[PDB]
Amino acid sequence: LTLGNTTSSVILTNYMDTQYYGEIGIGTPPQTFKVVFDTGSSNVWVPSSKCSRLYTACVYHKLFDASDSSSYKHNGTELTLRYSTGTVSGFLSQDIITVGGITVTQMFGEVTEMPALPFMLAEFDGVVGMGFIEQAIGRVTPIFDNIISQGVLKEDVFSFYYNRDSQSLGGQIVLGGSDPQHYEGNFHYINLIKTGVWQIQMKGVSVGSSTLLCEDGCLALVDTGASYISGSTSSIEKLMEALGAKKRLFDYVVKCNEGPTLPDISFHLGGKEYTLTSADYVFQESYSSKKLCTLAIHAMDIPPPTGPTWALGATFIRKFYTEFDRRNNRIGFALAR
Ligand SMILES: Cc1ccc(S(=O)(=O)N[C@H]2CNC[C@@H](C(=O)NCC(c3ccccc3)c3ccccc3)C2)cc1
Ligand SMILES: *[C@@H]1O[C@H](CO)[C@@H](O)[C@H](O)[C@H]1NC(C)=O
Repeated sequence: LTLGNTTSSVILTNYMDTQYYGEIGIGTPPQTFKVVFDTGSSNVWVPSSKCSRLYTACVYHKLFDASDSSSYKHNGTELTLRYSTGTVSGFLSQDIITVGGITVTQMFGEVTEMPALPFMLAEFDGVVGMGFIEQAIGRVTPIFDNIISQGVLKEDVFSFYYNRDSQSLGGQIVLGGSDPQHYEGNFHYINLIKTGVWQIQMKGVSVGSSTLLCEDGCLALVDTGASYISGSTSSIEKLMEALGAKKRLFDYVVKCNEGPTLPDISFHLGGKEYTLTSADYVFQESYSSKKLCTLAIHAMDIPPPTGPTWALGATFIRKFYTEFDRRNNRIGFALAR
């Protein structure tokens, strides 16, 4: 490993507190795409010009055209990428990628099959996987590994800041460090259970004062790509019963008026209790006894080897500025500013 003295930041756009995306440029001249920087995955992908316009999602997103890039290198290896909400398929291509002033030769997937659900709901075009090569489909080197190889970065770390929805900054990713302007106090690190996944041990989940869940220990995937905090269908049923929340098809709700009275939810990670108040987990659109308010906590049965696991997504990261440490295989949390 080579360490330089550079840090690079990417400004993120906050869409509705659920999608946080920045810009990247692919090719010569650059074709720009809005992308989600996802710690839960390791592949880079954008929609392809080769995507049939019978996929409505491709009609609604920016497409990569290799015929317009002078730096494009053909590959063609097929690939399928599975996510929680849906799936995408295409083929591999290589070209130059610009990410916050860093220029890297990157192998990425050109998506030719992108389902309307969920991709018609996405404000972003593609994805930039911030995970490890162990999770990469087709064993493609992830973009951070390629940026590490350049020996420009001050430290072998990257940081996430996700702001609350407002003409302010939507969020920020720092490559090579952290930004002290966005956190308070000190970072408290949790070592990874194993290299290859941004997953840590969780010692318990408490609703109110009582350690209601994850009593004998459980897993926590720190996922920048997930909008919500998620647990198993079982865990979430217990949690929701404790909150007085009723299950809908895609979410759990409470009557808007009962939102500010909901108890604090605590997550025991390392040597600290990471607490969320109802203001941190309820989408408080109104205060009406005649309306229903959604929660930023969802059931999600993540399959093995990764799952069963809880996922600490945007709901968590908004409260806690997150540092992902590749040199020491750990994750640091600090109160976000
Ligand atoms: C069935 C399944 C496969 C994989 C996972 S995982 O937890 O291992 N993978 C997560 C990686 N991070 C993104 C998660 C996700 O699907 N988030 C929804 C989101 C999105 C973000 C990045 C990449 C794909 C999907 C999203 C999609 C469309 C609109 C709004 C948000 C899945 C769980 C369950
Ligand atoms: C695609 O890229 C991988 C990268 O190592 C390489 O092994 C493979 O042979 C490439 N395929 C083609 C057809 O260029």
